[PDB]
Amino acid sequence: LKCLDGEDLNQGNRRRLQQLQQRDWIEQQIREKEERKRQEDEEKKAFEQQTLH
Amino acid sequence: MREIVHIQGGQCGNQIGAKFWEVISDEHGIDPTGTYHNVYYNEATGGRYVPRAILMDLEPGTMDSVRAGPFGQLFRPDNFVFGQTGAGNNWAKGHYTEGAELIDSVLDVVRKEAEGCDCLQGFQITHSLGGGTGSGMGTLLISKVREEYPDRIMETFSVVPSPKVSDTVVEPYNATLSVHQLVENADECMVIDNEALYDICFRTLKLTTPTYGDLNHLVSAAMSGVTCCLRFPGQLNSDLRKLAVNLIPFPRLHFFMIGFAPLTSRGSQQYRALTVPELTQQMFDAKNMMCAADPRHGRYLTASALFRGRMSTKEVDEQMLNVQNKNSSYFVEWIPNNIKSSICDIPPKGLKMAVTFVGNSTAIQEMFKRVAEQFTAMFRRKAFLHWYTGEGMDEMEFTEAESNMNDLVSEYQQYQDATA
Ligand SMILES: Nc1nc2c(ncn2[C@@H]2O[C@H](COP(=O)(O)OP(=O)(O)O)[C@@H](O)[C@H]2O)c(=O)[nH]1
Repeated sequence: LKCLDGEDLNQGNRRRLQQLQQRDWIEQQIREKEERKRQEDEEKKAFEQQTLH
Repeated sequence: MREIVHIQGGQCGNQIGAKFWEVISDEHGIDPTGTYHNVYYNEATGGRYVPRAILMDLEPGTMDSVRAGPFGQLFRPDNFVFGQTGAGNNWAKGHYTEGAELIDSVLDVVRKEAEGCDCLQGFQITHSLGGGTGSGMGTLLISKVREEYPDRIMETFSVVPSPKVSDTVVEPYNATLSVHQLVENADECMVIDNEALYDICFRTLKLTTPTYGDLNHLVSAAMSGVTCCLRFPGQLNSDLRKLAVNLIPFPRLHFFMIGFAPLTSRGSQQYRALTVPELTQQMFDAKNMMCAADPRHGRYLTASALFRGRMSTKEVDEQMLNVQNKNSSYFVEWIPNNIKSSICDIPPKGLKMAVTFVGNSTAIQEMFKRVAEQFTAMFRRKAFLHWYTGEGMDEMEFTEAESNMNDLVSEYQQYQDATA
């Protein structure tokens, strides 16, 4: 009982690793969202061209 | 956000509006096809930019012209509400007879224009005061919409009659009627007059063949500069209301004067330097403004100056304070620092600095004295009245109208004498 591994010694590692993972996922989601938005805009432009014709 | 509905009207209104939308299309880089190559324009399919504006006249003439000239494709044909009977230089004809027959559709389209906005700030008008169509229709529209929209402000870029040689002979009647109307339901009667424009074009641009194109372009430049420090980034921003609050100490005292700077010929352009001292020299000279009231024969209740250009700031304020504390006689005393300033960050197309100088002065009392005098001389003989009574109107209004006119100047002169 002199030492209990139930305390978190490497809290810094947990924190930094979670930060990096969160940044990675945020980047992926930002990219896919921008892609979706641009696709929606191009579809709207397509309907614009159909109506003009 | 903070949009603006432009209301044309009358022949002068239509021409000046065509020129104004031309200047705006120039500044915002819009070619006359309608594409780009929200404060004024509305977006439409395919990136098209349709101007948020409405034209009107009891005659389809000037409408046909502006639809035939350049930038005639911009304005949508739903906003060309136009009657075909004509008004004909009779204010009553365009304010009591045909007013009730077209104002319905005009209010319909103006409502469909305002509700289509999100947060409207104010209105802005371009019309004359003598021509029946312009004065009558425009002031009736202003009455209706101001009794409709109470919180937002008005703006009447109104061309008063020239002093010496009129354009119409029954001008003073329509002038006094329109100025008794607009003094009650409008916040800025920014007056413009042609003879001062002629003097400018002969004295500060050397164009010896002054055509209405150039005069309209000049007033267009002034009109654009009025609000430029809003739709652009700014070191110290402004709007249509910061002016309106730094300008009128009392709601009746809301008849301004306008001035634009700098103005140079082609020859002078190479040599004349462009720094804020000479811009100030220009903007504070008598022969440089657009009003038939010598600013050196009155005073300034207040005067604001919208600058444009990436220039210094301390020198602006220093020159303002110098111009004030030097001619403290030519300014009024009981108010401190009667000169307000503002600065944007983008100069117009073709220059690097620009000053729109607007001023709530008390020199225009000469103009209103002249108009009232012409009214007396043409009324005390019942002249030209059998028209303004055959259209459902008794002389009473006129007298009381003129009566109100008197009170107006009766305040101006008064405040030019108080000292404390
Ligand atoms: N600065 C300027 N003023 C104009 C111009 N055209 C007309 N005006 C004035 O417009 C006034 C005529 O008013 P308006 O109602 O439009 O004429 P109407 O349609 O025949 O009744 C006249 O007093 C003209 O002086 C222009 O092109 N430039």
